[PDB]
Amino acid sequence: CPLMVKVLDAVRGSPAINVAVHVFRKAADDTWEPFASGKTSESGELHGLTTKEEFVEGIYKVEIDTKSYWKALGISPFHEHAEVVFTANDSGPRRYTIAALLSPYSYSTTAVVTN
Amino acid sequence: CPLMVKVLDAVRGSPAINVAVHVFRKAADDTWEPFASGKTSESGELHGLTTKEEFVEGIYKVEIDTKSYWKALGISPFHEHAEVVFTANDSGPRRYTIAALLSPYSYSTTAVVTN
Amino acid sequence: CPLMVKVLDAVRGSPAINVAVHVFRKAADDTWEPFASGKTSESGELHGLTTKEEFVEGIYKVEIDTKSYWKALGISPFHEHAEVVFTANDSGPRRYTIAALLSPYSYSTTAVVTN
Amino acid sequence: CPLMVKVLDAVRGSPAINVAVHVFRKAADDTWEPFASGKTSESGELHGLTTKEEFVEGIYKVEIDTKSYWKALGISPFHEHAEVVFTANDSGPRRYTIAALLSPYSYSTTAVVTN
Ligand SMILES: [Ca+2]
Ligand SMILES: [Ca+2]
Repeated sequence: CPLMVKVLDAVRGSPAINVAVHVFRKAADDTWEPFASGKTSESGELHGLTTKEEFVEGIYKVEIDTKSYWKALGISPFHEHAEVVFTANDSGPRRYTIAALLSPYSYSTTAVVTN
Repeated sequence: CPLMVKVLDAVRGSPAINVAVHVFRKAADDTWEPFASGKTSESGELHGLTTKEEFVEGIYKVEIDTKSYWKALGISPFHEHAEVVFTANDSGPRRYTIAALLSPYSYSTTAVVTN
Repeated sequence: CPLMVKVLDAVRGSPAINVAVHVFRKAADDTWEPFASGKTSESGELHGLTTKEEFVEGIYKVEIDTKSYWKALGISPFHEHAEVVFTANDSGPRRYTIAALLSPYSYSTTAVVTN
Repeated sequence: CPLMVKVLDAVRGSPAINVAVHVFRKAADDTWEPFASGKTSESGELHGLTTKEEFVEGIYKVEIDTKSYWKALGISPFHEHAEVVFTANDSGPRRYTIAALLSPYSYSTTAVVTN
C-alpha cells in the first residue's frame, strides 16, 4: 500500500468516517487525470487506492471532500475540499501517508513519507 | 479589503516573506481563471488583492507557492503548493482572511471571516 | 509590547473573543508565579501584558482557558486549557507573538518572533 | 491500551522517534503526581503507558519533551515541551490517543477518544 489517507475530525475527537477522496495525476498534456478514489473507513483510513506498479512517478493531487463530510453532519463549512498536491516517487518508490485534520473553518494536512 | 492572505513559517517562527500567492475564480465552464495575485510582505501579509465590487459570490482558489518559498530557504519541501478553495457568500458585510501556517511536510489553513 | 497573544476559533472561523489568558514566570524554586493576565479582545488579541523592562529572560507559561471558551459557546471540549511554555532569550530586539488555533478536540500553537 | 501517544515531525515528514513523554495525574492535594512515562518508538508511537485498572478518572497532563527532540537533531526550538491536559474517564473508561505534530516553532495536538 504505497498511498494511504487518514482523516480525523477535530470537533468530535474521532476518525472522520465516510470521507470521499479522489486522487488525480498530472498527465503529459498538463491536465489532471483521474487516478483512484475511495472513502475513509470507520477508522478514518483509506487503504487500497493504488498499487506499487500503478503508482509511478508523477505529480498527484489528493482531493478530500471535506464539504460533503460536514454537510452530512448538518454543518456548513468554509472550504470546498482539502487539496494535497505533491510530486511522488522522484527518488524511487516511497510509501505516502496523507493525513488531514478537519474543523469547519480550518484544516491541517501532513505527509509521512517512508522508504 | 475583502480578502487578505497571511502566511507564517513554523520552522523559523516568522512571517513567510515574499511568498507568491495566486487567486483564481471558477468560471462558468468549470475552469480556474486568474483573479488576483501578489507576494506576501515582510509581515507575511498580502493586502489589496481585490475590491468589494470585484469580489462577488463564487468559488475561489488561493494557491500559495510553498515549494518556491522552502527552496529559497534551502529546505526540502513535500507539497507543490498549498491550495485553499472556498465559496464566497454574501450574508451581511464580510471580510475574509485566509491564514496559512507552513512546515516542509505539513501545512494548516484557517479562514477568519468577520464583519 | 514584547509579548502578544492571538487566539482563533477554527469551528466558527472567527477570533476567539473573551478568552482568559494567564502568563506565569518560572521562579527560582521551580514554581510558576503569576506574571500577567487578561482576556482576548473582539479581534482575539491580548496586548499590553507586559513591558520590555519587566519581560526579562526566563521560562514563561501562557495558559489559555480554552475549556471556559468552548463551554460559553455550548460546545463540549477535550482539554482543560492550552499551555504554551517557552524560554525568552535576549538576542537582539525581540517581539513574541503566541498564536493559538482552537478546535474542541485539537489545538495548535505557533510562536512568531520578530525584530 | 487506554492511553497512546503518537508524535510526527513536520520538518522531515516522518515519525518523531525517541521522544520522551511524561504523564502526570492531579492528586487530591492539587499537585501533579508522576503517573507514567516512556519514549516514542521508531513508528512515533508510545504504547503501554498504563492499564485499564490504573487509568482511573482524573485530570492528566501529558508532557511531550519536544525541546530535547529538536536539540538532539541539532535544532534550537521555541517551546520547552508540549503539554496536553485533560479530564479522563469522566463518563466511564475511554481509549485516548494523544497525537502531536512538531515543528521547531509550532506544534499541534489532537485527541482521538473512542469507546
Ligand atoms: Ca525521477
Ligand atoms: Ca465521574
